[PDB]
Amino acid sequence: SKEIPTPYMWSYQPQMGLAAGAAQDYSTRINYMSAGPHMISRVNGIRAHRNRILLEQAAITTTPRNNLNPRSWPAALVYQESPAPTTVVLPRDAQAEVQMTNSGAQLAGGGRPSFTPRQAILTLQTSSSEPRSGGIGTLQFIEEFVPSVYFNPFSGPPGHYPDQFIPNFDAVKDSADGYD
Amino acid sequence: YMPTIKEGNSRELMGQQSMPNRPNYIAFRDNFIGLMYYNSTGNMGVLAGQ
Amino acid sequence: GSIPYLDGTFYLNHTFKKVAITFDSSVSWPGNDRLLTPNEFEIKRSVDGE
Repeated sequence: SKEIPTPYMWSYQPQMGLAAGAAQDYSTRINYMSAGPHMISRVNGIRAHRNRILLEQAAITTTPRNNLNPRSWPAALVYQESPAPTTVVLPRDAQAEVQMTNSGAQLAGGGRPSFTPRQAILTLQTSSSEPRSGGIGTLQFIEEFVPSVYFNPFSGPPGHYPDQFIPNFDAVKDSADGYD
Repeated sequence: YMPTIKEGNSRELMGQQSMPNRPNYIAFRDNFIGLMYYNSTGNMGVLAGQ
Repeated sequence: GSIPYLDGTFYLNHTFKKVAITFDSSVSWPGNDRLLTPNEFEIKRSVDGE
């Protein structure tokens, strides 16, 4: 329980884009209250081999950060859409059609004109004006927030205890939220 | 005021008294409410690209 | 009588209108615009206009 704990699995909130709070993986537990030492020892080696994978998965995939579940992810640490620039082939020459029309020709329908060899091409930035920060998506909640294997739980001075497992806890208030 | 239940002209039907009917304004609703089915799953409108 | 909970003699399947499965209180399942009705599993319709 302290040596081989149950991992705290994180609850996502798709609206705020943050983790709600982590509770232990109670719903994937395996029942060896009817097993003996030939099989309790084999299941406890699977509880511990899983916890080695989750520490290995967090060392590969989770972003190194001080506060677990921060409230505003920076724009450099959030996956952002960076598309290719949009290449716009402009259909009509503007000042070559105000000279045909002033000369008396009625243009209708629609190089693309037979009376103009000129062709304008415009290249526009597709991405946003400012990079987005504040909340991670679903796919970055999968990469980060690997379930926390919390060895020897709640034994270190308080304040070092993980309060960001709790779904009521504001980090910048250091208090649990209420109904008002 | 009908003085007499009987049908046919009589002296008592000179005392019957007239009252105008009530004014009833029948029109389309404000901003044309009720012409267009909104918020019905069985009559939901479509804007789609062909 | 027969106990449909135990013997599999189910007979109230026809009394279902729609099913709506939403994970994590806002993400609908299967999501991703999979069905012609986007946010739920409509099983039957009494009024079929479309």
